[PDB]
Amino acid sequence: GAQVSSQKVGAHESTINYTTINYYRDSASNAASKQDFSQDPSKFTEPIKDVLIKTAPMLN
Amino acid sequence: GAQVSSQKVGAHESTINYTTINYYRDSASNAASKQDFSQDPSKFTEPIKDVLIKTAPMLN
Amino acid sequence: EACGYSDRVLQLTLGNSTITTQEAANSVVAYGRWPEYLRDSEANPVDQPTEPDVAACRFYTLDTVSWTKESRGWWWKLPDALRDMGLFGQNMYYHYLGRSGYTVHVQCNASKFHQGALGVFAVPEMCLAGDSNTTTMHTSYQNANPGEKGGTFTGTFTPDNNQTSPARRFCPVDYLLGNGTLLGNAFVFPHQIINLRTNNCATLVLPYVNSLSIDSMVKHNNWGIAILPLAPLNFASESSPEIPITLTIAPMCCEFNGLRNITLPRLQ
Amino acid sequence: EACGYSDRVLQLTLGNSTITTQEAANSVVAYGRWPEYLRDSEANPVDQPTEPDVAACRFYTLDTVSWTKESRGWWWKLPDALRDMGLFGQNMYYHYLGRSGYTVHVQCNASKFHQGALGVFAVPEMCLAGDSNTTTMHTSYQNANPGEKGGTFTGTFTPDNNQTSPARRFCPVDYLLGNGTLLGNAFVFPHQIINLRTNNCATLVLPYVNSLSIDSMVKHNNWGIAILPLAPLNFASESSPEIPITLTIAPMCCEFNGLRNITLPRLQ
Amino acid sequence: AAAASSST
Amino acid sequence: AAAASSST
Amino acid sequence: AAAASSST
Amino acid sequence: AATSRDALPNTEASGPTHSKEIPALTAVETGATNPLVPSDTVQTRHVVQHRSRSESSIESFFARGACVTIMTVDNSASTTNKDKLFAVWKITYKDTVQLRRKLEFFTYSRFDMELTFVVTANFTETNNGHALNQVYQIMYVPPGAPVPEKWDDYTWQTSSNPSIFYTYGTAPARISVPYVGISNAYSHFYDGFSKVPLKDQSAALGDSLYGAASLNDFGILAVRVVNDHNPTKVTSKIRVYLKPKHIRVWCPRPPRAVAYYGPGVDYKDGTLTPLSTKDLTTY
Amino acid sequence: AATSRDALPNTEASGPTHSKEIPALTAVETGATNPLVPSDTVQTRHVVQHRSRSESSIESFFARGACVTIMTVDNSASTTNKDKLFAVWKITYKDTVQLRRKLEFFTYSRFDMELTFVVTANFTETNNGHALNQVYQIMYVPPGAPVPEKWDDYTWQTSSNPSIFYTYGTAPARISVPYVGISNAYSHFYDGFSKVPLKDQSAALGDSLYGAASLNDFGILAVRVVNDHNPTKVTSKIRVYLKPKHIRVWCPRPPRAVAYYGPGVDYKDGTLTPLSTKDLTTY
Ligand SMILES: CCCCCCCCCCCCC/C=C\[C@H](O)[C@H](N)CO
Ligand SMILES: CCCCCCCCCCCCC/C=C\[C@H](O)[C@H](N)CO
Ligand SMILES: *C(=O)CCCCCCCCCCCCC
Ligand SMILES: *C(=O)CCCCCCCCCCCCC
Repeated sequence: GAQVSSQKVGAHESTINYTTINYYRDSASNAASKQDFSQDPSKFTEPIKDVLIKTAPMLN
Repeated sequence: GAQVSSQKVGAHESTINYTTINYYRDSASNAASKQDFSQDPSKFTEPIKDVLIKTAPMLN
Repeated sequence: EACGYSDRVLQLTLGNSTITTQEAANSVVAYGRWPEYLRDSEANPVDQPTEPDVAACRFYTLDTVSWTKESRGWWWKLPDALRDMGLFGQNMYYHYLGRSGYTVHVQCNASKFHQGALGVFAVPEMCLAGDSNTTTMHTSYQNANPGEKGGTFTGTFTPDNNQTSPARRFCPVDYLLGNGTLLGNAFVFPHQIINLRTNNCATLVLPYVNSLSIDSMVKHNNWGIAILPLAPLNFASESSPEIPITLTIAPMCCEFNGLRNITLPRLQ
Repeated sequence: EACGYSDRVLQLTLGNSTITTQEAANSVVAYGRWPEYLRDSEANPVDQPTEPDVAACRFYTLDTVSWTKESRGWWWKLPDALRDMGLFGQNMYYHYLGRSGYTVHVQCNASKFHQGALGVFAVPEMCLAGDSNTTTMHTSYQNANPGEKGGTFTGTFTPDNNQTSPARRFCPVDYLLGNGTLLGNAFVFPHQIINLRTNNCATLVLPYVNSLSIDSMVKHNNWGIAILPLAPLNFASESSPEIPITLTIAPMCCEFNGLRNITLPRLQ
Repeated sequence: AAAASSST
Repeated sequence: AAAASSST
Repeated sequence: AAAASSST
Repeated sequence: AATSRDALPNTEASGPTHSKEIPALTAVETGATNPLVPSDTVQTRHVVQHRSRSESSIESFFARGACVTIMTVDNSASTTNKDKLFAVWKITYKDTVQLRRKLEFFTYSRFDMELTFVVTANFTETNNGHALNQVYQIMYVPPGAPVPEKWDDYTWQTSSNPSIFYTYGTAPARISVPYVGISNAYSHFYDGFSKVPLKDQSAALGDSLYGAASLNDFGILAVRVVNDHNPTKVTSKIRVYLKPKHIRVWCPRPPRAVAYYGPGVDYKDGTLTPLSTKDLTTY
Repeated sequence: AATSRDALPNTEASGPTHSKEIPALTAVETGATNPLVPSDTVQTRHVVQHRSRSESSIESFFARGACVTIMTVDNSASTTNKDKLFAVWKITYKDTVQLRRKLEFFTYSRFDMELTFVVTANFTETNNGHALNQVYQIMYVPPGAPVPEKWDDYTWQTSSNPSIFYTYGTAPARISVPYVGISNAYSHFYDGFSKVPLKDQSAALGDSLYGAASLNDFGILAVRVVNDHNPTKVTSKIRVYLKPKHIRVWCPRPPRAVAYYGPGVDYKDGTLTPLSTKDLTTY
């Protein structure tokens, strides 16, 4: 049940890995993986009904 | 995810190995591997534009 | 569009009501989510919902307010501002639970020689600050729910002091969005600006937002509409200019659960 | 353009500088030739040229002048007007030879209730007439090169008479384009008109023009920019209206030859 | 073991 | 396991 | 694993 | 597929422009933010970008234990007017201000919770007596369960409530808790009441606090010293550190700009002028 | 491909010579060092070389925890003129001399950092009172964050700053830190200023320290005793040990030959004669 992932290596001394094993049945006990996803800001930065083209007039 | 390497054996009692496992996600947490490379001193000992041949006159 | 069409000219139709505008600055869909009905996967109350459709999902116009050089701003809460609006309000008070989205259309025209800019903000869970410095979280239900007439911002926090018989009402200072945060950052909320040289309306399409799939509409307001003068009204040279602001709002994809006798709230 | 784009709205970017305009009357490319670097077939000085690129080929704004009911017109010479402009002027004085093209952007806005029309002319070899009737071709280098501030047209030829110690300067009569030819025909030169009801800017792209591939920039001006009021400024009813004119110019594809110590010209 | 050890 | 255990 | 575990 | 630690976009080289495309001009009235990049308004060179937004992800922003409360208990002899002191704390993130401010950048949140307990003790009198090592009991009393009235009453049996028995001097105690909300997310803000005032019924009955939902959200922590009291008096403090793990957040809000004043959004007089003097044309 | 622990080159057998090749003669003016080996100037036998440079690699040279500072804190009763003592230290490797000298064999460096903390305490008075086991809090305050003013003010909540809660008598505390420089390498030496004195602007404004870059490089460590004070006074010291792991270095320098005098290269009078008497023709 071991889970192997790679570290994004900062200052160097192939890819380096680390190993994780979950000891508990409840997922709340698990540490945070930090393997997170990014999204694009559109829903906040451009919530407009008509798609905007930046080179064209915002208002036409 | 275990990493197996060999020890350069000093005083003896086949090759002997040791085992490493990284427990943390951040590479900064990792121990030092000591598996380091050597380079040649040229850039400091002979920084001259024209390559030197030791048996010939340094100045000609 | 070579065949005519434009960003500034819109027609909105919901039910027996149509809105036209020739000077819009596009439309905003909050968080990019269009209103929708409750999905089975997210459903919670097991009874057959009431869905009023055209009878309630139409445009209701509230009382026109007036913008002047001294205006500090206005606010409203949803669904509260619509509580007495036709068959929407009735379906609202007959049921324990309800959910709704809204098309908010703010109307304010003037002239090529006027100037000024209104910030129109749709705030999720717009909790406002009270008038008391001796007790907290104490604004009364009656004071918190102005209904259609809404409330207003003030430029000055002035603490209710009659301790014996307290005002028990909000005291929302404009530069703090009435909630202790700076107005300059309210743009992280879904919004539009009515800048008199550019446009005469603001249109916001608001989804149902909450931490629950459906809730008590009588107990809880999902959205706050805040309108504040980002740049003050000014005209020609008149020291006392005035122009009207009209709010028209339409419930969207609204549904209700838990039918019983009508709720008769003490609102005074 | 059905997706928005127009003749009147432009954005120009050169180096770290961007110009926007919402009321242009297109752009002019003199003699239909875009600025370019010197070709090997036409090259003459054999040394490796200096090419300053973004450091010198950017927009420099000169001093804003003011247009009134009594203005008769203004003139400038290139490269002279840019002689003190940042790294362009420095590269200019360190080298014996240099060549450059230019984007000239003349700026003059007003209002829907003003009127007037400026003729903007780019004249190749704009030799102007002197103030003397007792000797010719005698305007001094200092008087001929005003630098950035430029010079002006007069409506009247008035001859310098102090024979003992002569003014030694130009005396450019407006209806004669300061050179003995009628202003009405200056339209054979690359030009644009800033007519206040139509546009607020003039944009001209000027190639390097000369009878040589490269020349002394300190000794010789390739282009003259002449701005004259074709139709006088007028507003509402004010007897003394005024509006600003700003000149912004960018060297284009400029290159220099013959590096040495800096030229320190006697300019007074 | 093959399956278990999942790897990412 | 084969892959995982890298060896040097 | 096969290799890794050496045995004696 | 883009991960929090992927490198950001490269800058692309861009040259001179003379056209009708107008990136720089826009109209913010629309409610949108102009998505411009440097190559839109200046001449850019090409740059291979290495920086990433790894540390500003929502998890990474909150991945810290933060102090939410200090509980005081002691171990003295219970006597007719004063009793041995056990402590009771209503679980919340609003007794302190730092994490509260961070969570309130958002309207709603979802997370598992990690609670870490730091326990410190000392001698309160210029005595000389001693005390043997103390064991502390941290009992979770969920809303509805019998709250303890005495350091030693029957409730501390904990047949069903979760308790931690902590030994002094050992590593700080730690447990995890799932997302326990009766909603699909925690509400940092609730614009409403828990009661509808009904005309027909008297006002006093219809009433309730503004912005408060269930009177007792998550129950309480009750801490005691299990040891019988020493002749010498020892006071102990329990600091609670909270960390949101596996967190999700919705609907961003402007941060709190003026001092917190109570569990709600209320602000107190004389705390409302945060910004300082700085003239329009002064760098 | 040659590794730090590979054996060095074998000596090869070489015999008599009578030729025009002149290994021994050279010209150091060129800036080069004559790459000679013994078989160039004497008759050598063959030797199979076993020695290696394993221990003098850059990692191996620095693979030691070194003391960079001693911090003093205590746990006494805060009283109107004197307060309970917490400590503040600006992180640096220059408060001590040994590791500083080793790092300064080089102009620039890159490394992850391992900090180990040794904590010792004692009784300051000829009392007899006691103290229960102490817990220490080591908070990292990065440049910009609120520095603590009191052993117990709000800053110790550490909602975002990293803190270590150390229990006395347990194994020394230890954490790791990545390469945190705002440059691509740390600069052991900076030949410049952080400010350009501008003619047009007054001199007092243009000024700054020679060789100093950001006034506050890496922020500070703030240590406190979490326990409320005992009647008896206990003083504690925190020794910090620093070890550069995964290190890289560039541009070698001659080692410091005279006593350090401040954070820069400055030397003080009367410390400038390191070498000792020894005559030219005396073995
Ligand atoms: C033995 C130790 C057991 C500790 C058990 C703790 C369980 C209760 C968890 C508390 C949940 C609090 C979450 C924070 C607050 C809510 O977000 C807001 N009031 C909004 O709903
Ligand atoms: C809870 C403990 C956290 C400790 C966090 C320490 C982070 C800061 C690391 C300090 C980095 C110092 C590196 C040394 C100095 C620089 O090399 C020189 N001044 C040159 O740039
Ligand atoms: C998947 O986990 C198969 C491999 C197991 C490897 C050894 C696990 C180390 C001890 C784990 C015990 C779990 C404790 C609850
Ligand atoms: C690769 O690692 C697969 C084999 C795993 C072997 C057992 C690992 C021993 C326990 C490691 C747990 C990791 C702790 C973060």
